[PDB]
Amino acid sequence: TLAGTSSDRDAGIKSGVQTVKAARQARLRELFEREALMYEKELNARGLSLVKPR
Amino acid sequence: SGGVGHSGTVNEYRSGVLIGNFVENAAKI
Amino acid sequence: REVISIHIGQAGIQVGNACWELYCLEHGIQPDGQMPDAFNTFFSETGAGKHVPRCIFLDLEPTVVDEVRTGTYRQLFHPEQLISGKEDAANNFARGHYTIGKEIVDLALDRIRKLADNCTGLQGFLVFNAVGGGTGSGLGSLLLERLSVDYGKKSKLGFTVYPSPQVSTAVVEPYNSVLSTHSLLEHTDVAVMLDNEAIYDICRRSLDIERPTYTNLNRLIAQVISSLTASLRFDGALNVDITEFQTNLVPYPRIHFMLSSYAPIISAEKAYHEQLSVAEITNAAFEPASMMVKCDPRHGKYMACCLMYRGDVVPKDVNASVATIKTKRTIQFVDWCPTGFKCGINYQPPTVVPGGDLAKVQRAVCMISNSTAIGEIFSRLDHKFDLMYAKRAFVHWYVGEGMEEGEFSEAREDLAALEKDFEEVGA
Amino acid sequence: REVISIHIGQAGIQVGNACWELYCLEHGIQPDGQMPDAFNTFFSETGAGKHVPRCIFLDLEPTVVDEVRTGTYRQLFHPEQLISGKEDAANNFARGHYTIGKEIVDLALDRIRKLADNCTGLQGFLVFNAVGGGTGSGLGSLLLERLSVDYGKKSKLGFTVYPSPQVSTAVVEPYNSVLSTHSLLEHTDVAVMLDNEAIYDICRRSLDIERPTYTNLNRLIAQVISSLTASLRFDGALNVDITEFQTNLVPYPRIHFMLSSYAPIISAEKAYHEQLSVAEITNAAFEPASMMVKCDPRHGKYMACCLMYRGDVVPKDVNASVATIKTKRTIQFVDWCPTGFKCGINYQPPTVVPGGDLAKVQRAVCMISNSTAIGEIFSRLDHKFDLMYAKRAFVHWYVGEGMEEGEFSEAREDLAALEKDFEEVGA
Amino acid sequence: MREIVHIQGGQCGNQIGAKFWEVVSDEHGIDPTGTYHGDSDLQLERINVYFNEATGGRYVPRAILMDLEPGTMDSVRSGPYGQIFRPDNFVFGQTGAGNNWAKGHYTEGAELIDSVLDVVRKEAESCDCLQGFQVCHSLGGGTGSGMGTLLISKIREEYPDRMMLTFSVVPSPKVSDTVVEPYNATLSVHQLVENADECMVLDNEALYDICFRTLKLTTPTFGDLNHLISAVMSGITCCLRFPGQLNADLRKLAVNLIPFPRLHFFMVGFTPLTSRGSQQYRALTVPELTQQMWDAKNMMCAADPRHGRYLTASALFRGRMSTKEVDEQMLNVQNKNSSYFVEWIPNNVKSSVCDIPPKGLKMSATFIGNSTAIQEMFKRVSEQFTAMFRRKAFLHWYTGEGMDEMEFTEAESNMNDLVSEYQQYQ
Amino acid sequence: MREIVHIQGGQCGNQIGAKFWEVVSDEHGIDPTGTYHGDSDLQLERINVYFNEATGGRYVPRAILMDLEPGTMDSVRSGPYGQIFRPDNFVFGQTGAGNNWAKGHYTEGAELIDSVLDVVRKEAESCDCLQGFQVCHSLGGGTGSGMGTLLISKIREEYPDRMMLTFSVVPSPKVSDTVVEPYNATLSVHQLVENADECMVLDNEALYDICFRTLKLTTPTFGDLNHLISAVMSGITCCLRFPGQLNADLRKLAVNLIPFPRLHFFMVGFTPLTSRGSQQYRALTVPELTQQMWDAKNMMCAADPRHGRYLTASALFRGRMSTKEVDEQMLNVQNKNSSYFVEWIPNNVKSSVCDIPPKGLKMSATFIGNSTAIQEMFKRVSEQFTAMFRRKAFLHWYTGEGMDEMEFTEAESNMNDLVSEYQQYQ
Amino acid sequence: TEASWAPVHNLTTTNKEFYEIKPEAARAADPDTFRASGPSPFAKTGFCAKSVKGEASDE
Ligand SMILES: Nc1nc2c(ncn2[C@@H]2O[C@H](COP(=O)(O)OP(=O)(O)OP(=O)(O)O)[C@@H](O)[C@H]2O)c(=O)[nH]1
Ligand SMILES: Nc1nc2c(ncn2[C@@H]2O[C@H](COP(=O)(O)OP(=O)(O)OP(=O)(O)O)[C@@H](O)[C@H]2O)c(=O)[nH]1
Ligand SMILES: Nc1nc2c(ncn2[C@@H]2O[C@H](COP(=O)(O)OP(=O)(O)O)[C@@H](O)[C@H]2O)c(=O)[nH]1
Ligand SMILES: Nc1nc2c(ncn2[C@@H]2O[C@H](COP(=O)(O)OP(=O)(O)O)[C@@H](O)[C@H]2O)c(=O)[nH]1
Ligand SMILES: [Mg+2]
Ligand SMILES: [Mg+2]
Repeated sequence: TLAGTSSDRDAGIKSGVQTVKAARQARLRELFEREALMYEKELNARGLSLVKPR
Repeated sequence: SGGVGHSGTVNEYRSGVLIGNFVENAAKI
Repeated sequence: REVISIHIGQAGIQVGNACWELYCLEHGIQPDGQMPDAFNTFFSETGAGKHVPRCIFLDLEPTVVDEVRTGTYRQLFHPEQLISGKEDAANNFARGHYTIGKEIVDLALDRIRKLADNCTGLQGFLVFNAVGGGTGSGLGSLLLERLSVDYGKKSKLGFTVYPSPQVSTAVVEPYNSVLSTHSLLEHTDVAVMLDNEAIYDICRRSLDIERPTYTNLNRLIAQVISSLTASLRFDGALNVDITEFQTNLVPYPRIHFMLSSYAPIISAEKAYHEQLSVAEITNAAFEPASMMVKCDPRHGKYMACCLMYRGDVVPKDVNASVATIKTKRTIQFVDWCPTGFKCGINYQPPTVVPGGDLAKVQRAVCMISNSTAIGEIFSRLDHKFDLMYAKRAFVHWYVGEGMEEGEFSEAREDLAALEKDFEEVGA
Repeated sequence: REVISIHIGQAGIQVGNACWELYCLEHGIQPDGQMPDAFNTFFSETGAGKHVPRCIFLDLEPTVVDEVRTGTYRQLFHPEQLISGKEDAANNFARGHYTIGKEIVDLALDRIRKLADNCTGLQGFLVFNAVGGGTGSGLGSLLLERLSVDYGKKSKLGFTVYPSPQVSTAVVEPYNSVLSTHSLLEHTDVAVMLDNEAIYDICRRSLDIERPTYTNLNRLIAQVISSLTASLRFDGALNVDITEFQTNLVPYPRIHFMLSSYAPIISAEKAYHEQLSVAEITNAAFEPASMMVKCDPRHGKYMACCLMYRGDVVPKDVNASVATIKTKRTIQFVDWCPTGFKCGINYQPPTVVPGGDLAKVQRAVCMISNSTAIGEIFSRLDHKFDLMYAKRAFVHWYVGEGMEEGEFSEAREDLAALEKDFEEVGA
Repeated sequence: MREIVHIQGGQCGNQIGAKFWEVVSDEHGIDPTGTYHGDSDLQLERINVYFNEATGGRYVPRAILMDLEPGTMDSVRSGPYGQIFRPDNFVFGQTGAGNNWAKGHYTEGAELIDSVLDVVRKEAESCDCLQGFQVCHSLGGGTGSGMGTLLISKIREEYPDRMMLTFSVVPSPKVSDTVVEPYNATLSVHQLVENADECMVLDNEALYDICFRTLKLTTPTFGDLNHLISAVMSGITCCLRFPGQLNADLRKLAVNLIPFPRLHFFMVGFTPLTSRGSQQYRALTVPELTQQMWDAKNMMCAADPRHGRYLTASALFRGRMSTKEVDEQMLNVQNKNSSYFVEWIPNNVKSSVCDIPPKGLKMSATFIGNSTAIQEMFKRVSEQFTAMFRRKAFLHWYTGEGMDEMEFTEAESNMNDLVSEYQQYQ
Repeated sequence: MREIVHIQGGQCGNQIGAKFWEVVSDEHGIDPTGTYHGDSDLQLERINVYFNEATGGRYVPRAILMDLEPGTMDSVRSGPYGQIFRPDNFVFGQTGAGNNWAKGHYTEGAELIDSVLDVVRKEAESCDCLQGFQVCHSLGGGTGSGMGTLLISKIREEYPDRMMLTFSVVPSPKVSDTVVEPYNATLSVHQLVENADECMVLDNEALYDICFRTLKLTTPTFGDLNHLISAVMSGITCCLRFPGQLNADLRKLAVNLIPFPRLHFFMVGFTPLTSRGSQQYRALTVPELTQQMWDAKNMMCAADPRHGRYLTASALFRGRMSTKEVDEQMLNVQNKNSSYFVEWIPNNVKSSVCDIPPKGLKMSATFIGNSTAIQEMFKRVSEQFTAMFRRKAFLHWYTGEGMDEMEFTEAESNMNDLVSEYQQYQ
Repeated sequence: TEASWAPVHNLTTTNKEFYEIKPEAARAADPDTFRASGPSPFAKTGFCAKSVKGEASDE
C-alpha cells in the first residue's frame, strides 16, 4: 500500500511511503561510507588526507 | 507421607545389605 | 465372562474416550482394530483379526459423537455403538426425560439387547453419566429405569459425576441433581460418586499439573475403572468379582454410596523419589487428600471398605497394614461391623499411557469405601436446592416441558428421607 | 526474587535509560525485545519471544519521555508504562508535591499495583531521582509516601542524585533538597547518595575524558547499579540479596545514607598499562579519588562497609586484603562495629558497552559504606539553605502555590536534628 | 445439523449483518467468490449451520435481508462478500418508513411481511433440524424496529418451539439520533417482552466509550462498531460450530440465564479488547481475560452493573484452556464481589469452552449477563416517554395511521411493571 | 542398623552437605545417576546407615535440604551428584531471612518448620533404630543459624534419646563476613548449650591457613574448604560404615569426650595433608601421622591448643595399622607434653582403629580434641557482643520483630558463665 | 514488518492434541518404557469353558 489508514497513525506504524523513504536514506549512507573509506586510502597514497570532525 | 495418619514401615534393601533378615535372605532309599 | 459399559452425556463419552484408550493399550490392541482371551471380557473377536468393544456411547448432540467418529479410533469403534441425537437436552431434566427420552431410549435398548445377546457370560452393566447435565440426568434416569425393568437381577455399577459444593459450571444443576437421585436410589445397585473439585485438588497436589483439563481427570478415572475390573480380566492370587461389591459393601438396600480413592498418584520424577511399598500406599489411600469425592471422613464413620491391589503383592503385608489401620484410632468404624474390610489381589501391574503423567508403578491400590460423609454431602446439596426452590426460580422450564411441582416436592422429601436414614444408621 | 524500578524526574529516567541498556546487554536481550531464567528479576516474559522490563518511567514534561518513545528502545517499553504529564513542575517542590502530583500519583500507583500483581516474589522497590529538581523531589516524595502506606514492610532502595557543593546548575535546589530529605528520612529504607562533581573528577582523572557529557556519567552509574543487583541476577560464590543491606548497613532507624564507590574505573589503554588484581582494587575502592560523592572520608569514621566483587575473585585474597585494610591506620572505624565489613562475590564480570569508555576487566568492586562525612554534607547544604532563607528569597513561589512557612521551619529543624544525630553517633 | 437462520432488519440490521457474514465467511475460510479456501477439515463439517451448497461448493448463507429502500441493499453489495447472498433473499420495499413505528407496523408491514414470510418459510423448511432464529435490528428506526418486530411476532406464532435470539440497539440520550426514539423504543420493547425469547441489548454510547478507552481509536467509523458487534455474535454461536470440552448451545444458555419468563434482557461484553500499541504488553491468561470481562467499562450497554445485582451470568470461551483455571477464576469473582450477586441463588455463573479461537487470535471469551441494572436503562427511556406523552407531541403521525393512544398507555404500564419487578428482585 | 539422618541448613551448610554427599557416594561406590557401581563387597554392607533404596537399586541419600532462597538450591542441583537427592525433601521457603536471626527463628520458622518437621518425621520412622542426627549449618547466617537452631530445639523436644552432631562454622574477626555475626552467634550458642549434645566447631580462617602452608594451593575456592570438611565428616562416621579392630560408635565417642554436660565443644583436625610436590618426599607411618595430628597448625579452629589444656582428645585411625604402634604413640605424645594435658584425668587420649582407609589413600586419621582453648573463641565473640550491645547498634531490626532485650542479656550471661566454667577447669 | 508477520491459524482441538500429538511424541521420546508387552504372563484364559464343548472333529 502507498499510505496508511486511520488506525495506523494511532498504532504508530509508519506508512509504506515513509518506511521506503527511510530505508532508502540509510542504504545511501552505507554506500557513501564505503566511498569515504576508499577515498581515505586514495588520499594517503598521495600523502594528503581528509579532514575529520571533532 | 500421610496427612492425619502416621504409617509404620521399615525399608527393604537388596540381598547384600545386612538388614533385619539377611541370614534368611542368604539361606535361599 | 463379560461386562458391558454404557456412557451417557457429554461427560460420559469423554470418560469413555479415555477409558477405551486404556483398554486397547492394556490388551495391546492397535487403534485400527487388530493386534500386531483376556480381551474377551471387553472386545469381541469378529471374523479374522478384528475386535469391536462391548460399549455404547450415547448423547443428544452429534458434535462430540462424530468427534469420536473422526478421532483416532475410527476403525475401532463400530458405527452402530455410537448413538447420536439431533439436538441437545440443554441442562434440563424433564427435557431429557420426557420429550427426547421417548425417541432415543427405544433405539438404545434395542441396540443393547443384541449386545447382550452376542455376549455369553454377562456379569452386568456399568454406567458412566453426569447428573449435572441434561442428557446424563434425564434419559440417563430413563435408560436405567428401562434396564431395571428388562433385566433387573443383573448388577448395575454406577459411576456418577456429582456437583462440587463451590466449583460449579451450571445453575440449574441442583434441580437436575435432585431429580436424578430419586431414580439413582432404586435403579443403581452400587453407586460410586465422582466429584470434580477433589480430583482438581489431586492433580494439583500430587501430580503437580498446574493447569489441568478434563482429559487428565478422565485418564485417571479410567485408571480406577481398570483397577476394579482387573480381577475379571487378569489372573490374580485372590480375585474379587462384580458380585462382591454388591455383597461386601452394601449392608442395606438404600445405602449404596461409596467413597473412592487411589494410590499411588505420582509424577514421572517423584517415582524415582519415593520408595513405594505396600503399607504407606495403604495408608495414603485413607487420607482425604487422595479421595475422588470432596468430603471429610473425619466427621463420618466408615461402614465397609474394599481394596483392590494390582501387581507385586503378597497377602502378608497387606494383611499387616490393614491390621495397623484397624488398631489406629484417628479413623473410626461403626460398632455394627467389626470386620469392615475386604481385600482382592490381581497380579497384573497397571500400564502406562504415553502422554499421561502417572509413571510405571509396581503396585497400586483402589479403595472403595462406604461412610456417612455422603450423608453430609446430600444435605449440603439439599440446602442450596431449597434456597433456589423457595422463589420458584427456573421452574417454568420444567413445567412448560411437561412436568409439575409434584416431582419437585417428592424428590426434595426423598433426599430428606435419605438424610434421616444416614443419620439413623450412623448412630 | 523480583524487584521493580521506578524513575522520577529528568535525571532519573536518563540514568535508567543507561541502566536498561546495560541490562539488555548483559542478559543478551536485543533492544527490540527478544533473545536471538536469570533475567526473571527484571523482565517479564509476555507471550513468546518478548521481554518487557519491570519499570515505570514517569515525568511531567513530555519532551524527554517521547524522546524515549522515539529513540532506539521504542520496542522495549511500549507506550503505556511511560507516564507523561502535560506541564512541568519547574524546580518547584510545592508545585510538584501538591499541584500536579494530585493528578499523576493515582495513575502511577494504579499502574505499579498491577505491576506488583504480575510479579509474584517481590523483593522490594528501587527508585531513581535527583532531589535538586522539581518533579524528582516533590512528586517523588509524594510517591514514596503513598508506596510506604501501601506496603511498608518492603525495602525501598533510593538512589538519589544530590547537588554538588560548588558545581551546580540550579538556584533553588537547596530549598528542594531540604524539602526532599524531610520525607526521604522517614520513608525510604536505604538511600544512596550520588553527586555529580565527584563523577566529573573521576572521568577527568582516571578515565581522562576531558569533555564528558551526561551519557558517560549515567553509564558508570548504571555500572554501579548493575554491580549491586548482579547477586540477584546471577549465581556466585557468596550471594547477597536486597534484604541484607537493610540489616547489615543500617544500624539505626534514621541513619540510612550510603556513599558509593567503584573500581577499577579504567579506560582502554590504562588497562593494558596496569596489572589488575584484588589487593589494589580493594585499595582503590577506598581512596576519595574514586568515590561518587565529593566528601573526605578521612575526616569521618566508617560505620559499616559492603564489598561487591564481580568476576575472577577467589575468597582468600579478598580476605587477605580486608585484613590489610583493617590493620592499616590511615582510615579509622567506629568503636561500635568491630566486624566492619561485608563481602560478596559473584562470578560474572562487568560487561562492556560498544562505544563506551570502559574496557573489559576481569574483576570489579562496588563499595558501599556508611560514615559521618554525610553528616558533614547535610550541614553544608543546610548552611546555604539558611543564607537564602534569611532574606526570604524565592519563598513567594512556594506560598503562591499554596504552602506556608511552617514546613520550611520544621524541615530546617528536622535537618538540625539529623545533624545532632550524626555527631552524637560519631562519638 | 442444528440450524441458525439469520434475519437482519433495517439499515442497522443490514450493515451489522454485512460485517457479520464477513467474519463468519472468514472463520470458515470461504472466499468472497463463494468457494472454500481454508486448510483444516474442521471447518467443513459445521458450515451447514450457516451455508448451503448449491453447485460446485457454492456455499450461500441462510440469511434474510429486509428493508424498504434499496439504498442499504446497494451498500450491502458494494463491499466485499456481497455477491455471495442469494438474490432471492434480498427482499426490499419501495417507499421507506423512516422513524415511524406505525408505518413499520401497520401499513408497510401489511404488504412486506407476507413476502418475507414466504422467504423465511422457504429457507426454514430448507433445513431439517432448525435450532432457531437470530435477529439483529434497531429500535430507533422504523423499517427495522416495526417491520422486524411484527415479523418476530409472526414467526413466534408459527414456530413456538424454536429458539429466538435478538440483538437490538437501544438509544442513549447523549448519542440520541432520532427525535421519536422513545415512541419507537417503548412500543418495540413492549412487543419484545412477550414474543422475543431473550434479548441481548446493544447501544452506541457504550461502544463509543469502549473505542475511546480500550481500543484507543481516532476515527471510530461504523465499520468498527459493526466489527465489534460481529465479534460478539460469532463468540456466542461458536459452540454449534466447533467441537470443545463443554459445548453449550443457545437453549443451554437460555435456561441457565432466564429464571423468570420476563427477565430476559442481558448486557453483553467481549474480551480481549486492547489497542494495537499495547498488544505485546498483555499475556494470554484466564485472569487477564476475566479482569477485563467483569470490568464495568466493558459492558455493551449504558448501565453500570455496580448499581444493581447480577441475577445470572454466562461466559463462553474459545481456545485451548485449563478448565480448573476457568472455574477457579469464576469462583473468585463470585466470592470477592459477593454483594453484587443475588443471595437466593448459588453459583450464578455458567461457563463453556470450545477448542477453536477466532482467526488471528489465540484465546477469547464472551460474557452475557442478566443483571437488574437494565431497569435503570428502561426508566431512562420511560421517563422521556412520559415527558412526550404528557402533552402528546409528535403523536398525530402515529394516531393518523391506525394506532391509538391505548397502545401508548400499555407501553407505559408494561415498562413500569417490568422496572418494578427488576427492582423487586434487587 | 544404626541410622543417621542428615539435615542441611543455610547456604554454607548446603554447599558443605553437597560436597559431603559427593564424597560419601564416591566412597560407597555409587555414581551420580544413583545406581551401585562398586567392586568390593565391603561397600554394600552398611549403606542403610545413609541411603534408601527406592526401586531397582536407585540409592538416594537420607538428607533434608532446608533454606529460604532458591539460589542455593539451583547451585546444589546444578553440580554433579545433584540429582541423587529427594525431589520432595527440598522443603524450602520463598522469602529469605537475610542475616536476621529473628526472621529465621520467629517469622519464617513459624510457617516452614511444620513442614520440615513433617518430612524429618517421615525419614525418622522410615528406619528402625536411629543413632543420631547430623545437621550442617553456620552460626553467622540468618536462615542457617536461626531456623536450624529452632529445628534442633523441636527435634530434642521430640526424640530426646538420640545423638546429635552439628557441624557449625564459627566466625572470626579476621575472616568476618557479615556485621551482625556476634548478634547471631551468641544467640545460637545460647541455644546449642542446652539442646545439642555435641558439635564440631569450624572456621574458614584455619582452613585458609592450611591451604597456605601444608597444601600450598594458589586458588583455595569454597569447594576446596567444603572438600576438607567433607573428608573430616566422612572420617567421623567411618567406624559405623566399616568394620575395624576397635570400633567406636557415635555415642561411644560422645561418652569418652564429654566429661561434663555443658563442656561439649570440639576442635577438629584431619591428616594427612601434603602438597603434590612434597607428597613424594614423605613417609606413611603412624609417627608420620601423629606428628601431623598434634601439630597446632593443623587444627581447624582459630584456637592455639598450646594456649590451653586438653580435657580429652580422641584419634580415629583408618587403615591396616599396628595397634601397639598406635597406643604407644598416644602414650608418648601424652608423656612428652605432659603440661598441655589435664591432670585430674588419666589417659586423656581415646583411640580407635578402622580397617578401611579413604579411597586411594593408605592410612588416615581424624583428631577430635575437647580442649579448653575454645574459651578464647567465645570470649573473642562475646566481647564483640558487649561492644555492640553497650550502645544498642543494629538492635531494632531484632526488637521490632518480637525479640526483647532479655534474650540478649540472657545470652550474655550464659556465654560468660560458660567461659567461666572453662576457665575453672583450666 | 506487518506484511512479513504471518497470522496464526491455531486449529488443534484438545482431543486431537492429547490423543495424537502428545502420545506419539512421548513414544518417540522414550522408547524404553512405553513398549507393548504383548502377551501377558498373568491372564485368566480358562480352557475349562473352551473344553466343555471343543475338540474339532477329523472326519
Ligand atoms: N470430570 C469431568 N467432568 C465432565 C467432563 N465432561 C463433562 N463433565 C461435567 O459435565 C457437567 C455438565 O454436563 P455435560 O456433560 O457437560 O453435558 P450433559 O451432561 O450431556 O448435559 P447436556 O449439556 O444438556 O447435554 C459439568 O459439570 C462437567 O463438570 C469430563 O470430561 N470430565
Ligand atoms: N547524573 C545526572 N544528573 C542529571 C542528569 N540530568 C539532570 N541531572 C541533575 O538533575 C538536577 C535537576 O533536576 P532535573 O532532573 O534536571 O529536573 P527534574 O528533577 O525533573 O525537575 P524539573 O526540572 O522541575 O522537571 C540537576 O542538578 C542535574 O545535576 C543526568 O543526565 N545525569
Ligand atoms: N453501531 C452502528 N449503529 C448503526 C448502524 N447503522 C445504524 N445504526 C444506528 O441505528 C439508529 C438509527 O437506525 P435507523 O437507520 O433509523 O433504522 P431503520 O431506518 O429503521 O432501518 C442510529 O442511532 C444509528 O446509530 C451501524 O452500522 N452501526
Ligand atoms: N566453608 C564455606 N563457608 C561458607 C560458604 N558460603 C558461606 N559460608 C560461610 O557462611 C557465613 C555466612 O553465612 P550465610 O551464608 O549468610 O548463612 P545463611 O544466609 O543463613 O544461609 C560466612 O561467614 C561464610 O564463611 C561455602 O561455600 N563454604
Ligand atoms: Mg451435554
Ligand atoms: Mg525536570
